[PDB]
Amino acid sequence: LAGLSALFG
Amino acid sequence: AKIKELMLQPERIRNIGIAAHIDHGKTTLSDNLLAGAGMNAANVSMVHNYEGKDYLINLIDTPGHVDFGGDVTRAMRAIDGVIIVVDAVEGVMPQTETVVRQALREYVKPVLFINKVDRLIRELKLTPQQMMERFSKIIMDVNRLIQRYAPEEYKKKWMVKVEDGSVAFGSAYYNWALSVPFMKRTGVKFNEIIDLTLKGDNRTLRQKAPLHVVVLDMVVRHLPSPIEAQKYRIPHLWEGDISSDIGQAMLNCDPKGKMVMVVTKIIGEVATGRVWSGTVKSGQEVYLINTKRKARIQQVGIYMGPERINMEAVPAGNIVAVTGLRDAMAGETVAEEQIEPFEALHYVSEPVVTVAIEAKNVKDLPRLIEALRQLAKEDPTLHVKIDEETGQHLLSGMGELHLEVKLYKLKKDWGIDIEVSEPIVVYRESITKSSPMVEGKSPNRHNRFYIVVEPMPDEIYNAIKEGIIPEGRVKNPKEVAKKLAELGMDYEIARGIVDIYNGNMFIDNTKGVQYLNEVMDLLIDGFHQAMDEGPLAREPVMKVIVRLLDAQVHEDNVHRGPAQIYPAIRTAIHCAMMKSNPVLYEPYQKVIINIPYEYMGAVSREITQRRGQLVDMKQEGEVMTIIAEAPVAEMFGFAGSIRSATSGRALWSTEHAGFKRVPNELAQQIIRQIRQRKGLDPNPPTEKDVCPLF
Ligand SMILES: Nc1nc2c(ncn2[C@@H]2O[C@H](COP(=O)(O)OP(=O)(O)CP(=O)(O)O)[C@@H](O)[C@H]2O)c(=O)[nH]1
Repeated sequence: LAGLSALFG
Repeated sequence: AKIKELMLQPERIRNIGIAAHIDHGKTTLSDNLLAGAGMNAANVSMVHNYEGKDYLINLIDTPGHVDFGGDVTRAMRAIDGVIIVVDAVEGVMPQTETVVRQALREYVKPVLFINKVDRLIRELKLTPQQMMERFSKIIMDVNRLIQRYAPEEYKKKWMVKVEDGSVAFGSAYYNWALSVPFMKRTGVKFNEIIDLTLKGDNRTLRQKAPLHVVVLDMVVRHLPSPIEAQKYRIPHLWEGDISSDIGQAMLNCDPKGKMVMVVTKIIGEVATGRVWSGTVKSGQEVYLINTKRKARIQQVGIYMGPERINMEAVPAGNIVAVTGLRDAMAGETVAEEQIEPFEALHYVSEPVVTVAIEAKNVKDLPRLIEALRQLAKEDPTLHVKIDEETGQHLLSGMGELHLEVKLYKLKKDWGIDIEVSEPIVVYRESITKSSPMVEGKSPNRHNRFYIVVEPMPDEIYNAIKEGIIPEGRVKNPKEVAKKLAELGMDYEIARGIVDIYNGNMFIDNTKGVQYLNEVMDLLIDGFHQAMDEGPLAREPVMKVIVRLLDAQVHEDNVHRGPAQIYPAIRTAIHCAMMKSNPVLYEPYQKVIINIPYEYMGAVSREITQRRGQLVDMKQEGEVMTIIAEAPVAEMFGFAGSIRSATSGRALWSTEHAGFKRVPNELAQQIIRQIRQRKGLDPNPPTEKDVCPLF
C-alpha cells in the first residue's frame, strides 16, 4: 500500500 | 497476421475471464481491452506483447448473475485467472464478494482492476488522497476476501499487491489505466492523468497510459499459464485419480497424451470449449462421456479476435470451436478413454412451471411465436402453444428465474413491456396400488378391452427417464423386455411391452386375440390420450403401467374406427386408475445454496419454511454449500427471501429433482384449485363418475 502513494506525486 | 502457432507453447497462453458487478464496466472493459490490441460471444482472443515475448490471451465469456449457480461456476472453472472489476464510485459490493468467492473456489488466481476512475476525478471531485483512501479500502476489502476464502496454501501470496502491479486503476471508457509497473516503465503518475482528464484531453491520455497495455501487462505478469495452473487446478477440479497416465496428461498440459476437453458454451451449430490434454483434429472419434451418444466433429477451429477462424490440429491449454456435436450440453466432458466427467451427471428434465403472456401493444402480434420458439429450441427445456389466438401462449420451463430471464428478453432486446400471468406449477397424476380388472367397451359394443393398471416401480421409472429405457413405441421388444426383467419385473409380462410414453408404459399380455394387431396402434393413441390428461384434474400421468389382459376385436374395420377404439381404452384406463387410489404428484427442485457460514441457520430456517429438507452439506473452510430439496410450488420468491437472509452473499441454483407424491391433506385443496383454474368443477370425479354402471 506504499506503492499506492508512489502513484501520487 | 500470422500468429496461429503460439499454441505450441503452453506457457504463453492465458486463460482468463472478467468478474464484475453489473454496469460496473465489464462489457466495455472487454471491448476496449481487445480493440486496444487490434483484433455475448463465447470467446474472444487477443495477442499482446509483454517484455519482448508475445502472449496469446483468452478472454472467455463469463456470466455474473448470482441467482445462477451453474453457468457462473462453469465459466469460471473454464478459466485459470480472473480480472475482478470494481466500480471506484460504488466499491466492493456483496455481489462482488460472491463472484470472487466462486472465482477463487476453483483455484483461479485473481487480479483487481478499479474502474471508472474518471468518475472520481470529474464527477465526484475528490482530492488525490481521498482517491488513495478509496482505492486502498477497495483493495483491503478484496484482500480480506482473499484472506477468508482462499485455499490454505494461497491466502497470503494470492493477495493483491498494489506495489507489484497486481492492481490496476483506470477508466475503461476512456481507454486508460495505470499500475505501478507501467509508471516504473513510463514515468506516468496520477497527476498527469488527473490533469489531462480535467482538460478533457482524452486522446493524449489514451496513448500516454493505454488501457490494454497496463491491464494485459498485469494479466501476464500475474495470471497463470495453463501449465502454470493445472498443476494445482485439475485435482480440485474433479474426483478422479491422478495416477492415470491421463492424470498427468491433464496435470501438466500434455498435447501428446490422450485428448480431453470440456465444452464451455454452445451457439450453424458451434460448440466452444477448452482443451485439457491432447489434440483434436477434424474426424477422429469422441465419446461424450455421459450424453448417451458418441460422435465426431465436422469442422475444428480457433478464435482470432472476435472472429471464428478455421484450423485443424490444436494442442492442450487452448480454447477451441468445434461443430457436428449433436447433443452436447454446456459442461460436456468430451474425451476418448472413458472416465467419469468433471461435474455431476445432469438430469435432462422436463419443463415444470408455466406462465401466460399478453402483448401490451396490438402491433407486436405477427410473429412473437417464432421469436419465442427461437428460444424454445435455443433452450430445449421450453415448450409453448404455437399459433392461433388463445390469449396468448403458455411459456413452460424449469423455474421462475428461468422464465423471467426470457421475460427480460421480451424487452431488454425485442421491444415489449409485458404482462405475465401468475406462475402455475405443472402437476402430474398417478396411482398407489394395482387395480382390479376393468373393461372398455366401444360405443358400438363390438370391441372390448380387458385391462389392469399398476403403479410403476421407481427403479423402472428411473430407468425410463434417465434414458436406460427409451421413450416411444418399442422398436426392439426382445431387448427391452430383458432390461425390464433386470429390475424386479416378470419377463413373461415384460415381453409383451408395446409402448413407452412419458413415464408410463403399455404392455400386451393377450394370448390369441384375432384382429388385435389391427387396432393396436389406435389402442396406443387412446393410451397416450389417457396419459395426456389424468382423471383427477386433467394433469399429465406418470408412473403407470397399463397391461392389456384380454380383448375382443371385430373382424371389420368398419366397426373399428378411432371413434370406437379411443374412448374404450381411454376410459378403461381412467376407470382403472380411479379404482387404484389415484394421487397427485408435484415437481421438486434440488436447491444448491452456497454461503458464508454465519448465515446457515437463516438459510436452513428458510428451507424448512418452504416444506423443504436439507439433503446434504459440503464444507470448504469458511464457505458452506447446502444442498436441499423443496417442492417447486413452495419455491416462488426464493431469490428475495434468500437475498434477505444471506444479505446478497448467497450464490445458488436449482436442478430438476423429479416428482414426488403430494400429501393427502394438501392434495385435495390443490386438486380443487387446479380444476377451478381450468374452468372445471372443483370436486374431482370419483370412480363412480368415471366408470360405467351395472
Ligand atoms: N465514467 C465512466 N463510465 C463507464 C466506465 N466504464 C463503463 N462505464 C459506463 O457504465 C455503463 C455500463 O457499463 P458496461 O461496461 O456496459 O457494464 P456491463 O458489464 O456491460 C453491465 P450490462 O450487462 O447491463 O450491459 C456504460 O454506459 C459505460 O458508459 C468508466 O471507466 N468511466
